[PDB]
Amino acid sequence: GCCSTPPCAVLYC
Repeated sequence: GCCSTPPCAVLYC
């Protein structure tokens, strides 16, 4: 998931 990963969670997940 792109939510549980900091680099992508900066976007908005």
